[PDB]
Amino acid sequence: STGSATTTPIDSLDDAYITPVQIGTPAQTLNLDFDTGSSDLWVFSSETTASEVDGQTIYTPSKSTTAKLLSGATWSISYGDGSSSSGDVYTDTVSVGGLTVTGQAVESAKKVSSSFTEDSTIDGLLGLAFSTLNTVSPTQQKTFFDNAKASLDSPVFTADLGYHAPGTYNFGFIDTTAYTGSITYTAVSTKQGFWEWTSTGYAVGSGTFKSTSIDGIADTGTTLLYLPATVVSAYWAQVSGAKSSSSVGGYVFPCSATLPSFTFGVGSARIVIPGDYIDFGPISTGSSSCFGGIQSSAGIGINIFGDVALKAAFVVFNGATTPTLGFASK
Repeated sequence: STGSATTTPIDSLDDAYITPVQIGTPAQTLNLDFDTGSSDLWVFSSETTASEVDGQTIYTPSKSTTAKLLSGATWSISYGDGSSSSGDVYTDTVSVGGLTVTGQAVESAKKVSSSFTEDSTIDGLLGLAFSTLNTVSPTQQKTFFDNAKASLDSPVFTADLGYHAPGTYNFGFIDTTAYTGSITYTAVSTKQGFWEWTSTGYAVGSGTFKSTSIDGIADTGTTLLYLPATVVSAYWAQVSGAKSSSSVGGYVFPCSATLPSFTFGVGSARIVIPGDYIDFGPISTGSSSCFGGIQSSAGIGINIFGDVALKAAFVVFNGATTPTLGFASK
C-alpha cells in the first residue's frame, strides 16, 4: 500500500504545516501537525476541557463505530517549546492520504496548554519519530508509520514541505518526479528516539564550505533551524545590523535586509536554504525588527533541522531495519 497527502502552511510564515487525517467511522477529518520529532498521535476531542478549545475541530469517539477505549491508558507530553497536553486513549481507524491503519492509538486530549488552545488551525499532532518515545502508559503505543510499515510497498515516508506553499507527505514510495538530481542517504542514530544524523558542514551565502560534523535531528514539528552558537554567529555576522536579543529571544535583523543563503552538508552533497526562507517577519506587528529563522541551539541540548532546513529539500525517512535519512535538492 501507499498514501499521499498534501500538507499546507498554517500561516503566511510557514510557522507549521497541517495535513488532513481521517479518524473513525464515519470519518472525522482533523488537520494534524505531522511531527518527526515526537511519537504521539493526539487530538483535540469531545473530552478536552471546554475552555481550552477555541476553534479547533474535535474528535468525538462516541460518534465512531470503530472507536474503542484503551482501558487504563493515559498519556502526557511536554514539547521543546514548553507546550504540553495529556489525556486518555482510544484505538480507532486512521487514514492518511488513502493509507489506512486499523487499531491506531488515538490519544484524546483532556488538557492542552495555552499555545495549543491559541492556535485554532492545529487539531492535534501525528508523531513520526520512533515509537520508543511514545508517552502512553502503562502500555506504550506505536506510531502511525510503525503500524503501517509492514503493509507499505517500501518502509519509508517522505517530507516535501513547501516554502509559502503546500507540499506533500508520501508513505510507502519515493516520488522520483519530486526532486532534482540524486538522493544522498546518511546514517541515523535512533538512540534518543529521533531521526538523528550528522551533517558534514555548512556555508554562509557564497562563502567557502566549512567541513565540520553537526549532529542534529530532522524535525518537521519545529519551525526553525537550531544550530551551534558558532555557526549561527557566523551566519548573522553577514547581515548588517543583525544581533542576538535576549528580550526578544534570539537573533533579529533589520526587516530591510536581504538575507544570504545557508548551505548544509549531507555527506558530499549540499542543500541550499535560500535567504528568504530565513525571514520570519516582524517581531511584533508593524516593527522593523524581523525575527531570524536560524537560531542558536545552545541551552536546547540538541541541534534541530526544523522546517527552515527541511523545506529546502526532499527528505526520505527510511524505516528499514537499519533506518537512514535521504536528502535531495528540489
